[PDB]
Amino acid sequence: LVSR
Amino acid sequence: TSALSLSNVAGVFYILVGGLGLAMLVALIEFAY
Repeated sequence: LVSR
Repeated sequence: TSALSLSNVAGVFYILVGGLGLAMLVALIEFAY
């Protein structure tokens, strides 16, 4: 969720 | 040692989920800007  | 000690770790599970909420909170300001 944080990366993409 | 009859006790399985299952409630306490559910407590640290609650603080883990809290930490995930804060993590998402930082994730929002990180994806916004």
